[PDB]
Amino acid sequence: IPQLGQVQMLGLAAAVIGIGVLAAGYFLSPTSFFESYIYGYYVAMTIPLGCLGFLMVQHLTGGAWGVTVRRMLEAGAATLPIMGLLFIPIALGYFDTYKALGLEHPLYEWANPEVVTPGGAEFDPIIAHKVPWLSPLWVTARIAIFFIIWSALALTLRAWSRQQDAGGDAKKLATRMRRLSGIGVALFVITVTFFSFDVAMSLDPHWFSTIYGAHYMANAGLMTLAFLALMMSRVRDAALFREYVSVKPIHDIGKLIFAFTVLWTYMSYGQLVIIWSGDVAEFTPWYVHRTQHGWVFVALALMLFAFALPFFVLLFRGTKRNLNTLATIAGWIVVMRFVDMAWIILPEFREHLWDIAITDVAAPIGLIGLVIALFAANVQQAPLLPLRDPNMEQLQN
Amino acid sequence: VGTKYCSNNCPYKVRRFNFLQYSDTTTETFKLAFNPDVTVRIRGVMEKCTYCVQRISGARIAAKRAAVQAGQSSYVISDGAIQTACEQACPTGAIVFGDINDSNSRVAKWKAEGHNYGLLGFLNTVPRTTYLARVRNPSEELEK
Amino acid sequence: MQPEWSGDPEVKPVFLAVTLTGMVAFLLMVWLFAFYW
Amino acid sequence: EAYLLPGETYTSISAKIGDVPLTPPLKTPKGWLAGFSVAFFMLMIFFVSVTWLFIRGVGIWGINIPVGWGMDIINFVWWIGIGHAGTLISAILLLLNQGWRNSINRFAEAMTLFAVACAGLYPILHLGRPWLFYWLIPYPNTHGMWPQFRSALAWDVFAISTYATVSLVFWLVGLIPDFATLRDRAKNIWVKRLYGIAALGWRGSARHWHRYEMASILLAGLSTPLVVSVHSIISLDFAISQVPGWQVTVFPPYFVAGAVFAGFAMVLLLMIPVRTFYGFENYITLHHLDVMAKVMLTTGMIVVYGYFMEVFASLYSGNEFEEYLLYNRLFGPSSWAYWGLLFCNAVAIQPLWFKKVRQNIPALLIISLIVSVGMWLERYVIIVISLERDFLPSSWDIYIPTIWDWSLYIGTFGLFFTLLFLFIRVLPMINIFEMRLFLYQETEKAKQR
Ligand SMILES: CCCCCCCCCCCCCCC(=O)OC[C@H](COP(=O)(O)OCCN)OC(=O)CCCCCCCCCCCCCC
Ligand SMILES: CCCCCCCCCCCCCCCC(=O)OC[C@H](COP(=O)(O)OCCN)OC(=O)CCCCCCCCCCCCC
Ligand code: F3S
Repeated sequence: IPQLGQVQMLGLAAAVIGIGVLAAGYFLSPTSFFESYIYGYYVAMTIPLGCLGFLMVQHLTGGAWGVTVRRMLEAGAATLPIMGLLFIPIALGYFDTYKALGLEHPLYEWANPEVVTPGGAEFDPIIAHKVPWLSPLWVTARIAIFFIIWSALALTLRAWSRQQDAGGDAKKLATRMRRLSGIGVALFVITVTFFSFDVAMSLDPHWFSTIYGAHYMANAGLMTLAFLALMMSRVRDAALFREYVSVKPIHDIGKLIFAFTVLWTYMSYGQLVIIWSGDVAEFTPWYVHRTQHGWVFVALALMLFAFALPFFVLLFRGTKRNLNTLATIAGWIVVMRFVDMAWIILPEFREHLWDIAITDVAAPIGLIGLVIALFAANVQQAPLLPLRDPNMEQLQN
Repeated sequence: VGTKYCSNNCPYKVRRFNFLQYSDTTTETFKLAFNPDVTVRIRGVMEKCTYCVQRISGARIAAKRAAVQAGQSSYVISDGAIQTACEQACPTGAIVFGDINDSNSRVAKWKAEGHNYGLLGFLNTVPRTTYLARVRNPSEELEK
Repeated sequence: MQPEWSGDPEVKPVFLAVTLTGMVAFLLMVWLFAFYW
Repeated sequence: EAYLLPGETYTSISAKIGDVPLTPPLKTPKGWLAGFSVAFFMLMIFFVSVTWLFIRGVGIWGINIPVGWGMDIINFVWWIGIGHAGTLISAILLLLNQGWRNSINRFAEAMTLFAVACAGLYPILHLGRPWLFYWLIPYPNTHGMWPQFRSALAWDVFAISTYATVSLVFWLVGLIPDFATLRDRAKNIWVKRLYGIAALGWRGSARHWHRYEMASILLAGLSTPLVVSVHSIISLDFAISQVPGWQVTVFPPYFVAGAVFAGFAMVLLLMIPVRTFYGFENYITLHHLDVMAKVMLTTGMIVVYGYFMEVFASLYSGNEFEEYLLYNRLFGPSSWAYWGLLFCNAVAIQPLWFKKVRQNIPALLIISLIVSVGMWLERYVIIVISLERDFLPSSWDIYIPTIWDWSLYIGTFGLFFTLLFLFIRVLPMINIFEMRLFLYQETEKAKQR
């Protein structure tokens, strides 16, 4: 409870710093504000969507780790309609609100008139081919639909586990949450793969990847697991984590952090070795733009500090059974996921490592601060760690 | 060893596999017709045209022998030194072969033309066999 | 935990024999496969 | 429900599981005799097909010059992919602390090894100079040459060899204490030495069990990323290639999911008879088959998602070649396999969402059989159809298999079923230990509530 208020205050201060420097970035050049907001919303959306999906994975796979962080996963899932309200500046960014707000071109090349209109000045046929799928009405309808399913999934699971505190729970209400999470896991996988497509992979419409989204799956899950381990360390003295939680779920969550780190580097290496070995010139410009002009050193620092050190440090028992050093690892993971999503998103509009403005730090820290503040408000409104539950006995082993 | 992966990945499908024993192993008259500067292939190995490399290797050895006989230590090979067989026998002269780094050669002057193009440029193969696009001369009465 | 052969007198010359096996057999493959042609 | 039925003691576990091996060989059941006779007949079909493959060459298969990888590579990917779910029960469920692996992991490891022996012949067999298979292995020669090591078949050789050796190692350490029980009950004097050196005199003990759980958990931790990578590399022998249907970035997780999907189908098809005919209903409950259908349903959704990713790659791209891929899969000459793929691996998997469909044994068996057949069809659609129509339309040709492709396929079924029948004869098919430990854990949960 009180450390939760401390981390909520820290997130609110981070959000205030972010909104101040983001408004300054609008004051200097609003296109830089909008592209930095694209990056900040993507790396802010790594938290609640992974929170939602991991809540549904643990409802499908009932574990002691899942009961340990069910309420924090439900708070992170509860922030989704506020993520819709934070999305809609982007929706203003690529719509007819262009030619206002100082934008020179719209935020996406399909939102551009000339690059998709027939008989226009540009008529780039790769982007003009996908004009039913990538048009402002279609993309806003798709993203709002995905928002509807995610908010329905998250709020229904949260309300059912809020009903779980009374009764009808040892066989009822958990079979209901099991069925809802079972259908929704497939729904969440396809909708957040398509969301990762429309938000990130459509920024350069010349390129595609079918492992994108699954790459975003692993990124969201590993950011989420490190976030969960980070604030699990803060609420150690909540008296109910001390009553029912031991270091065995801590070991389980550190184990899952290790597994998602290796799963993510497996996904990134899979995409890299597929595009690199089969040197076909529609897949290759993504990695040409990502090892040029200084981005190569970010790629090597990503390989050395977000895989090799996080893998090699997390082979051991202490740094998994112990919780403090697991929290330090998780903080390093969260920072390295920020750096990775910088490498994923910022080459599409920055073109240099030295072109990275202060807004590309303002928007991730600010929007993560908004995420953390709404999250820690959502943990406090309910009792954490659902005490009355048919999967309770795995905490007692 | 015959993996035939090399077939599946070459985007022009020009490689050929000895699936069975295709080479005439028995008939002595057919054994007399084989040119002994090229290997006669056994069952289970790949096949594709080597830029007719028996002629390239022979002209290379000839250039190096004549260079060391003079003592120049240079090894300069003539433009007309290598004529591949499917170049030497084309009656229209469409196939042109030679060195491309040397700008004086016929093939490098042909590849400097604007209608020179490589087949399937989007796969970053950078072909050495390139094509000149068929430039037609139709009349004003049947097309215009 | 320690192994059950940790306090045995055989643990010195057997584990010396594994390396004397290694430097005989591996060096024999080195002699045959690199220096024998 | 419960993963283990009550009324069971450690004497009852050792009696029921241990006495299916160490039966007198002349007292062996006649259903086993009939199945092994059928497997022996199909293994002779294997030997005839391999003989005519070696003598005449690989041209007895229906491969031509566009399709260099016909039905041989399809059966290779199918047979290697069957091993993923067996290793999943072997290692991944050991890592995730899953209580349903305790009766399956012996059968799962065994069919992983036998599917590996069936798969691993195909890289040798598809060469056409198969006696030079060791050239893909880095070995000291007088030539001084090396394997290329950037080819994906060069990764395949290391991958299948390491996977075969690790799955054999996991089988042997998983088998050492059951060897210790079977040595202790054999009642024939010479068979006690045979299971004795197999057990190495295991001497079931603390300071030996500590290293047992420790090495088994840790080897599960080694084999868990390993089978994912080995089936990623089986994907990568298409995924690094420049063919339009093969260069797909989703291929390593999608082939991993297809492998777990087809392997769970095979574990279904080969453990419903092991549950029914051999009286192991208490050890393999109905909740076992429920949770296994659930995991197959998970991997089937990820595979259907992979098909959607292929459809999205072909529609979203402005390239002509991906679009003609989708057309020739949908309306081409070999489009029958793609329609049977969306009937098999997509329509028939949506029954498994409902519990009564999962608990119904004949429905579960037949739906698993459609999973295996449509999984094979997925490998056909990935490999053969993309090799049929390529960049140059002059290099377009149909692929028709001969009788020898089907002969080799049926013969590899014979090798699989023969090795499975010797396994279920001489060795036990359920882990005797780790079921006694599962009995202990179940009664301890019944103690602490
Ligand atoms: C080949 C398939 C893909 C493999 C992916 C890796 C899987 C993760 C490997 C580590 C396993 C889990 C780590 C430890 C853990 O948290 O498990 C604990 C828990 C059960 O243990 P209790 O103490 O609670 O005992 C309860 C029973 N007595 O395990 C679980 O509950 C299962 C967790 C679900 C695993 C989710 C990871 C899968 C990742 C998704 C892969 C799909 C691909 C996405 C496109
Ligand atoms: C940010 C989120 C991360 C992304 C997640 C997206 C992918 C989703 C996959 C995870 C789902 C895991 C399987 C769920 C289905 C299931 O039924 O498994 C749960 C079962 C049920 O357990 P019981 O005993 O019946 O309930 C106990 C009641 N007290 O048990 C298991 O835990 C088995 C887990 C199997 C894990 C491997 C299969 C999933 C991954 C394979 C596909 C990989 C593709 C690359
Ligand atoms: S892939 Fe290589 S192994 Fe032979 S068939 Fe081709 S040269």
